[PDB]
Amino acid sequence: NAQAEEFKKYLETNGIKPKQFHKKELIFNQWDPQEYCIFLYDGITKLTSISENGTIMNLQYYKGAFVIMSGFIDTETSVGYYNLEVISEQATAYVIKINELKELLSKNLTHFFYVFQTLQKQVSYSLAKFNDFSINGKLGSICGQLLILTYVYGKETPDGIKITLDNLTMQELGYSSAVSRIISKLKQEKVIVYKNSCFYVQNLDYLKRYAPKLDEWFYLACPATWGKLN
Amino acid sequence: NAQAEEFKKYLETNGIKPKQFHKKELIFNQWDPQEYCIFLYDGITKLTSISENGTIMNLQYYKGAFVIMSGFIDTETSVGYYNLEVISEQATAYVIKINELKELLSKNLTHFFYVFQTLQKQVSYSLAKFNDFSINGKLGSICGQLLILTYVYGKETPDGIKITLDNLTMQELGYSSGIAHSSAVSRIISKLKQEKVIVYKNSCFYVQNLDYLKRYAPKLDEWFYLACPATWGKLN
Ligand SMILES: C[NH+](C)c1c(Cc2cccc3ccccc23)cc(=O)n2c1SC[C@@H]2C(=O)O
Ligand SMILES: C[NH+](C)c1c(Cc2cccc3ccccc23)cc(=O)n2c1SC[C@H]2C(=O)O
Ligand SMILES: C[NH+](C)c1c(Cc2cccc3ccccc23)cc(=O)n2c1SC[C@H]2C(=O)O
Repeated sequence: NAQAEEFKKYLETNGIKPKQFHKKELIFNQWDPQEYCIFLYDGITKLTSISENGTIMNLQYYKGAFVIMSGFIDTETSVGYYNLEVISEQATAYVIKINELKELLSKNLTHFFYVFQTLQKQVSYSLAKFNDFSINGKLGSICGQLLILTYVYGKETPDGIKITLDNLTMQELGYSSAVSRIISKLKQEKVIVYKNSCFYVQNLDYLKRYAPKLDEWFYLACPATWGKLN
Repeated sequence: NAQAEEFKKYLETNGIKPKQFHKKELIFNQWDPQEYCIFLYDGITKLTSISENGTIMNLQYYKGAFVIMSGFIDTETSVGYYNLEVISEQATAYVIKINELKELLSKNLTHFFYVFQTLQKQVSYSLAKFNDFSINGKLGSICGQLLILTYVYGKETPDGIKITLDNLTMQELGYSSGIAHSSAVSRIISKLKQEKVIVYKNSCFYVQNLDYLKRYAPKLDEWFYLACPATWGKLN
């Protein structure tokens, strides 16, 4: 991603320095009264919300390079009480106070447009995800998530599509009752298979059949990556 | 909405005239190759997508003032295949081509931030709605939409909180006796009816207990307080 490297070098040249985070660590939390703009350069993270009773809830996965903002760019107040947890072994992120961003982007429109499109990709991602759930319920969601993992971390192999994620990260993503009924169909219809410490997805058309709008979304958002396995 | 007004005259100054749309008109369709930035200034609209079977899907409702963009501002490629239909009897929207938008935002960054914020509000809206659904399922979704409709179109009258919205508009949002409902949905609205949530009085819709809606949709209430605090403070 060229636009991300240009943004990376733009932050370093403006004083903001990278920071390393390890698994289970929170780049920001739902109680911090200071809102930030996170430029997750590398690593996989997880947006969570904790109910006042202690319930944990996952709300979105992010991978670098990408931007995650916990405050509004103008009012600088919270967009919502969330945490950003690192899910992978480690991750690199440029923490930026929400106030320092308005200047960093006011001095450069190319990077301003770059941050803008990250939001648009979330909006269009959400609409596609709400669509596939409206048609296939939880089946469309599960298939949707697998579909994206296959496009991003899948490599063509003579025996399926090798998901290049360590088994620990795969388990952190979800690998009850109706869920048991779903994953059984996936293991039955030759969708996903576990072979020699590696995950392989073979019936990709099954994932596309039940997550259609998400397949469209990834085609228009990451066309280069989409064409590799299509 | 101050930023909306400021953004309106700014568009008119640069030669962008308002355009009127009637109910059932499409501000744009999925097959239009031109990417747009719809600045809906007044009215109500829905974003729709067509499935393979041909079944239309309601994905999102919009009200002015608000922004809806069909192309990525950087690559200028489409974000998806959507239609934008009018729901109210009339609607005012400033249609702007993707290229002409970058020229406008590059001149004045104040409006860039306004549009930037509108997307942020939409991003956190979905996360909150999904959060309420994960906690309360369909019940959270129903109370969520009713909660927002109350904060936006609700006026605290002696007879409760009146939802200032035409009956035919409410009918287009799925609020009318005789609509095709699911068994589970039927039992939810039945309880909402019994416990006085939405009532049909003087042919107008009122909201008796606001606490019930707030209880089973807390994340949307949290969202609306952070996104639209001025409107949230009215009924609190
Ligand atoms: C909110 N949305 C992005 C969404 C959806 C779509 C969705 C489902 C049900 C109700 C919704 C209401 C509003 C907006 C989106 C909704 C599904 C999903 O599984 N996940 C998400 S976030 C992460 C989670 C997932 O991938 O499992
Ligand atoms: C933030 N969302 C919208 C997202 C995702 C989410 C996602 C879905 C399913 C599995 C994931 C695993 C790790 C990280 C994110 C995941 C993916 C994605 O590729 N992009 C995006 S934005 C564009 C694209 C990208 O990272 O380039
Ligand atoms: C675009 N969404 C996120 C939305 C909506 C949509 C909406 C939700 C629930 C019921 C509706 C009924 C009619 C039209 C739109 C609805 C409303 C809203 O006020 N805001 C937003 S963003 C913040 C706020 C606003 O316009 O100020």
